Amino acid sequence: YDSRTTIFSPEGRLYQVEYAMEAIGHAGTCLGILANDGVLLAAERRNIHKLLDEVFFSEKIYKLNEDMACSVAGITSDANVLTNELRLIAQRYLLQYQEPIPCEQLVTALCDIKQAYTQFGGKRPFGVSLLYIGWDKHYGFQLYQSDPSGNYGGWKATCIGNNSAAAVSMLKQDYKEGEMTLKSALALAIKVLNKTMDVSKLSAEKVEIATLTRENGKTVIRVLKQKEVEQLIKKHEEEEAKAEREK
Amino acid sequence: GTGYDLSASTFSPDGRVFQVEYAMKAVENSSTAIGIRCKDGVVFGVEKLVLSKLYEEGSNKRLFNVDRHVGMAVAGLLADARSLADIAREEASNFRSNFGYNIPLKHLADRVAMYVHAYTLYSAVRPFGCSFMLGSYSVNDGAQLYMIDPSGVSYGYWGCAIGKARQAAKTEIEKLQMKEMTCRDIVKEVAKIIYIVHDEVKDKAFELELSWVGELTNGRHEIVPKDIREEAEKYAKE
Amino acid sequence: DRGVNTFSPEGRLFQVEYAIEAIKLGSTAIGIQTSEGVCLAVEKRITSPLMEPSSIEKIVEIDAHIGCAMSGLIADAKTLIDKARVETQNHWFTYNETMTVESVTQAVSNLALQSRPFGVALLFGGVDEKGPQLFHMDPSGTFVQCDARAIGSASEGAQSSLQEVYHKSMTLKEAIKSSLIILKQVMEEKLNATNIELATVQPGQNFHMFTKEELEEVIKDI
Amino acid sequence: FSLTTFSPSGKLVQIEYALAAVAGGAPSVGIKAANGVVLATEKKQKSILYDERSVHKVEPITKHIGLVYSGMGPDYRVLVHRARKLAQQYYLVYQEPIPTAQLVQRVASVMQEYTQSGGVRPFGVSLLICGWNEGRPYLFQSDPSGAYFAWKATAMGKNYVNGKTFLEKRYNEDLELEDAIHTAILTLKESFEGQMTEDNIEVGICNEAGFRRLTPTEVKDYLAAI
Amino acid sequence: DRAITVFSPDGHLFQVEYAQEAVKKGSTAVGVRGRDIVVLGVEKKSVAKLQDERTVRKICALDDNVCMAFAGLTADARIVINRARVECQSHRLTVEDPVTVEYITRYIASLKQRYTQSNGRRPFGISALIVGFDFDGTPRLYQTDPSGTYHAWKANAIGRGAKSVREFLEKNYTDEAIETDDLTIKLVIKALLEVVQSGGKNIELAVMRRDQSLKILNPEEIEKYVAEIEKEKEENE
Amino acid sequence: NQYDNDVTVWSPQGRIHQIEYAMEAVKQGSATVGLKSKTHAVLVALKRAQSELAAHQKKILHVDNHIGISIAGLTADARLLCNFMRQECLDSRFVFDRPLPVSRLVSLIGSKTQIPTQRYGRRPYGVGLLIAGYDDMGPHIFQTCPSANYFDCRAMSIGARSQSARTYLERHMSEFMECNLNELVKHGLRALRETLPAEQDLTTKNVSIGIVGKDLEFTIYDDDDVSPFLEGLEERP
Amino acid sequence: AKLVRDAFALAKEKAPSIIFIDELDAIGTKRFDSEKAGDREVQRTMLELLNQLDGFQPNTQVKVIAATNRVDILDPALLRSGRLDRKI
Amino acid sequence: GFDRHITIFSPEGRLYQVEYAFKAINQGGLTSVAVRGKDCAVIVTQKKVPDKLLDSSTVTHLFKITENIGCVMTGMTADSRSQVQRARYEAANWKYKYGYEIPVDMLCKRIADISQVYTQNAEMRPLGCCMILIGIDEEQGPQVYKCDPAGYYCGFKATAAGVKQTESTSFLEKKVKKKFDWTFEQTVETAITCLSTVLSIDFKPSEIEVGVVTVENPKFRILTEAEIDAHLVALAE
Repeated sequence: YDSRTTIFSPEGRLYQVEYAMEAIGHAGTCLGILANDGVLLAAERRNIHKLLDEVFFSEKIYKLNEDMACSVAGITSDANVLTNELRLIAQRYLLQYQEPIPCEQLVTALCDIKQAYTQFGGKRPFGVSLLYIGWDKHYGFQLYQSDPSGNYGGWKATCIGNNSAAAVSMLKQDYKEGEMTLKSALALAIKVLNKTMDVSKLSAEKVEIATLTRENGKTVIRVLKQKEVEQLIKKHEEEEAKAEREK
Repeated sequence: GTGYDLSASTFSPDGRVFQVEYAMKAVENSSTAIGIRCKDGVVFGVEKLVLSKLYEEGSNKRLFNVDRHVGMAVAGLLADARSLADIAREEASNFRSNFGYNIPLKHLADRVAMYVHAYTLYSAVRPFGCSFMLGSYSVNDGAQLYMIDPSGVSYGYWGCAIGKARQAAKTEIEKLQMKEMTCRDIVKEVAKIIYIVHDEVKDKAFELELSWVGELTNGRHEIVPKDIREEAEKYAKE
Repeated sequence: DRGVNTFSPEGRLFQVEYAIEAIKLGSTAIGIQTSEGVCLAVEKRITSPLMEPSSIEKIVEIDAHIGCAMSGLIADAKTLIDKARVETQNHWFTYNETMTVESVTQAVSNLALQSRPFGVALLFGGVDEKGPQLFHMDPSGTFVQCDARAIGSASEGAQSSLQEVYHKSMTLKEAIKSSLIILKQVMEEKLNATNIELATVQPGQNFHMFTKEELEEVIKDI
Repeated sequence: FSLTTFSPSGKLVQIEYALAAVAGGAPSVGIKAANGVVLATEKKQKSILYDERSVHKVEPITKHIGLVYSGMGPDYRVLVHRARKLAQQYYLVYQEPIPTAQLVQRVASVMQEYTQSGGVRPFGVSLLICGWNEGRPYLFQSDPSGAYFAWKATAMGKNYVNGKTFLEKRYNEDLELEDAIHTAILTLKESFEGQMTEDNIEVGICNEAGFRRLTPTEVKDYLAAI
Repeated sequence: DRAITVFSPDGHLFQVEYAQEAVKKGSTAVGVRGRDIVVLGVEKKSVAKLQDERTVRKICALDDNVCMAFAGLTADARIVINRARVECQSHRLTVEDPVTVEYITRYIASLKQRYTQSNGRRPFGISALIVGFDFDGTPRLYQTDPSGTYHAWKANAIGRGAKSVREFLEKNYTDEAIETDDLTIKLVIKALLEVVQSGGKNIELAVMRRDQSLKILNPEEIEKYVAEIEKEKEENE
Repeated sequence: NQYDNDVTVWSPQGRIHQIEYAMEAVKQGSATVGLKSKTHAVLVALKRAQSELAAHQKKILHVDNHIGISIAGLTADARLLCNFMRQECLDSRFVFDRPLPVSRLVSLIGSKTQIPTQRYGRRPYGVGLLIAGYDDMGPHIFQTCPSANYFDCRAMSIGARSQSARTYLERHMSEFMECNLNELVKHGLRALRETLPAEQDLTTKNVSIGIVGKDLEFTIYDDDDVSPFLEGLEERP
Repeated sequence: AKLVRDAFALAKEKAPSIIFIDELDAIGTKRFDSEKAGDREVQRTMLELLNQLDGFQPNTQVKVIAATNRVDILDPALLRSGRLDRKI
Repeated sequence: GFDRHITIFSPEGRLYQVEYAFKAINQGGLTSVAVRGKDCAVIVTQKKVPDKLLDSSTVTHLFKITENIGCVMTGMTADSRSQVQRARYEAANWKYKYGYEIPVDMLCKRIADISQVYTQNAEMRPLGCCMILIGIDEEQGPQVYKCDPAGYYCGFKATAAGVKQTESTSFLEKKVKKKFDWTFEQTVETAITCLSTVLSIDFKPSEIEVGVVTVENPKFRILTEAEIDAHLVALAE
């Protein structure tokens, strides 16, 4: 049973919000893995119809600030406005304090706006959940996952896609903190994306990945282009071939 | 029916607004009225049910004075009728304040009809349950008489009737030969027609509210002197 | 029907016949207006010993010469009592005198229904130029002067008992004992000092708490 | 409520009905060629009483932005008026950039008042946008609820499925010159029932020089030898 | 039938009732007085290997002398803390004396009552509870029901398993067992420890020592206090 | 019945049903009569009592020195109408220093109450008003129904079982202009006494009198003030 | 329709009878057609009563007496000179 | 449901409310014919006058929006008058904001935009009146346009609206397919014979009202009884 958004259940559940958050699992696939000296995002390109041109240069990964970037996994209509509002909040903080906005503060502001949307008025909840990777002066590299319920969480290896359970299980099985580096994080991300995507030998076009790294007193958010992605794919394929044949 | 006659904003499957089709029923159920354009003026007349003798002399009269030269004879739901009469008074006052002189009857009727259409267009507000005649006279424009349905538009009428028995009154109205008869005999004849319309056959005793406008009153729409029009009522009785 | 504004088909709009029957879920409260003063007795009905008895209060002094006893949703009673305090202070500030309890009750009744209607009944009691007075205000924005009123879950039985135990020429000393014996009859447990609150109204005294656990001198006689 | 709404568990039912409505029946094909973009549509007026030079299906939003659309034309008029106002406001704010293709992505993005603020009833028109003031052409589609898709060749009519199939089988391709309008007309021919003429077919072209709605003379010239 | 913020035929307010039953979904929360220290714990048991435990934030401070804990919806609770913290800073701006625990609890209850009022606003399905030392020495605990009300409690016991833990507290809420700070802490433990497994490190305790800052007990010291509780349990055959 | 749910909707058979239900609000109320004379207007209202301990409530509200009203029905949106009429009369005093004529005030009330009968979400003012006033044309008695259709009346009564009072007034309305003040008040008392069942009878505590005259400003008489009028009752219950 | 037939059949078989049909307003609507109820299935029985009113025209037996409160709730079908004509 | 009750998209992918409004135009019992010619554009509609107590002077369905543009209305008269007033306001506002007179196509576009706003949202409803507006335009010759309750503004040469609009459109399609331009005798005669073949009454020169806009003579001439009688005599010769 569902009604106008601002309701409860006889048990006391927000079943509209729960339904929206479960629907977020349906469609879209993004995952974020945090490692030392670099935190990266991996996104699954859903539609690879040959009739596109890929001129927007990014569909899932969005650059929201100099020191952070996000990746939505919900309906694009709310995703666009949420990204615009997030950039506006970050730049408003930059104007007010003359300092890059800490990632936790930005995520709290966004989840506050989502909680307001699901709290008062006859307005639909924002059916979109997005990850965030970023760097700050206080906590360094950080990763956060926010759901449409407005209850964000500070993660270090998570997925938000369709097979998010399988992806997070694969991460948990093959995640090693401390020892993890940027290259090993890339390898793990490509491996888990190959696991969650049924078609083996994933093409560089169907996968979009972005890595945030800390240069000399400056944060560089580089989206890995086709050649680098397929070189990573080739290295992963060599590793798989060696592992399979050595038995 | 069912789900289509719930709000005025909902069109019927055939393309009709049933809310106004039901608002017209209130006018059809309420007491009747008559207004005749005499040769040099317009004469009104309305019978009013004295539902109980506890009431004083004729009150909540169906006749109203919306402007100096303009009068309104209304039938239907009387409270919304009085509200619409207040609206018409405000419109006439505003027009006099802005453009000076006196508001022409055609323009006043058009504006009040547009206001009524605005009320019947939306959903939150409901169509007015009243139909009225606006009658006025001037030397320049002669005598005019416009009748507004609860949702329709003003139409020029030589002689019109609205309320419980519209057809019965209109038959004798068309029987009467207007356009050459002075307003005095027209007062007598409107009283005669109203008494021809049934008053006590199935209802209580009725009072005769008759209005005047014309060169004999140099405009200045006023209620006819009832003391001297009681004999017109007597002639109507015969 | 269900609309908070639509009238019932028979005689009187609903969703306010529902709001008035919110003292039924509320706790019992009884007040007596005598020539000596006004006696306001309520039950705290503590659910667990860990909760501080001082926290649960159903009688709050609107001003030095007005006391109010709530019965229903304490949340809504907080707002109503705050508005009563604000109105009383505004009247005193404007006219440099003590606002009459009838006027305060009238203002609170005006604010009662103006938002879903408040579901609390108030027993205002205080001294004025017209002697001590007591007023019963009800959730449906209606106030009535009363001499000995009962309100709460068992308002019927308490009011019936008060109808025959009250007489027009009583004092505070008899009023408090009558209210306490009635309360003990209505409630489930006994009238322990930690469970029963009492408020006194005097022409020459401000309305204070009833002796604060030294009021056993009144319950031992019970 | 007063916005884009009616989203049950895992669905956008109202949006899906809007997408069923925009299925329409006007193909309005679009092709992004190397030199520019061609937006061609079908004007199949009922009887000969209606006129073809009176109303148009292709509207130049600004100097080099052209627009073609789908079902619910009255909604499309308001949408194109809003797009013209938004592009004009952007050009006034950022004065004199000659903004067409550095604006085509931007104007497509600002097509969020188009649907993200639906207006109780969402718009029932999907529109294709062309711009070429960047040294490169652009073809974008905005649907009744989504956003920019950045197409290279697509159709939005009753036979949009087979139209898109024809576009891909005929190899919209990348080396095709500006005169891919022949392929666009052929794609319309598949979703056309009649002997298409100059007034029956309306097409606008947007090259690096600008946008221009082809007059019936050139439309008939291209339709000749087909 | 009807489940909106209107009076039902039998009375009550069913949407408010549903919000009040929503606290059950959440976590336990216990806390006690003692005139020497207020200590409150939550005992969260859900931490995956990939989530950072810093940002759970089940207990938060308001004005370095007032702290609150979660029971129910986390997003609503966080909005409540943000608004309440803003109001504490306002009541520090005006009325220069620091905020009192009763004042901030009253503000939180008033906000909850305001949101329960009118149909537009969802009735803030969170049950908060606030401890802290007032300006005049006395430490106090108030517990706020989601609807509109607050109550000064010696023990709060709000959340899942609230009934059993509250019964345990009211059974042996000995002031002689309160006495010392360590006695107070060990009384909060073995009471919150009773809820669910509480085996390794599930307890998440908090400490407010008079005028000290909000002290969050270190896990090793928590295990030490658990061992002391076990020692007290021993020698009792 | 669908068409009876809301005020805005119109019944297919004709007049709308919500306003017809609104007139039942005045029907479900304590009886009150009001009659004119040559020089005075008198209102006799039945002060309905909840219980013997509680007072008999308040009726015959005060508006101005020359205008007084008697309510019957929904008391909630009746003090609102009283405030509106008081404000309009005081506005008239403030603008042109003259007592607002009763007819204009009643027209204002009708116009004000007409709008809720057409605006969605606004219930009609289900209050019956018996306005007594003394303008320059002698005393006036007006009845205002929730249908916003006021009436002028020589003598009208509204309330529960008010039909008997209406019949008595109609049968005795011929001898109303030429009556002394006490005689007219006794006529009204006999009319109201005929409303209640035979068990009930007129008492000083359950009746209220409102008299306005040429030289007598509006005054609300009760028990001690009513006793001189209550004498010579000619009691035939 | 079947009930009214055998009622007329029973009346014809048993003397010149008196067919006393009550609630004629319930039987016949005033044709005030709304989709709430269009008198669709009761128009079935109404015209059935109509065609049995002329069954006893010869020998002029079995009279029809229809009792109601408001005659206005009937369409000009039963108010026919050979049909129900004496409205009292 | 409510797909067919409010202005919302149907599950099948249609909009039923405007589909009902278009039939509402058919409701009312009237027809109109618009014919564009070589140099002029004429519009004629029947004047259904029941009983002569009405004023045939003002029962018209054609009006002057500005000095050069004239409309004819088909459908409910109240919405027709409202849209005529809106069109006059738009023409005046355009002349105030822009010096030159408003082109007929632009006026039709603005009216259609207003109607599209009406079919948008849900608070209001579309106006059940179809307006055919004509006017001489420089560098364009005569121009005729139709704005519908949906918002689709188009139509040219020969266009008709009303109950029997399909038959009139078919006959006018036959006439325009016959390749011969109509002068300022043939256009009027073509319109008259079209409307006469649609409704065969021989059209006594009192039941129709024709509006004409030529190029050498601008302005919306509402031709009098003599002119229509002369045209009818010339046609029936």
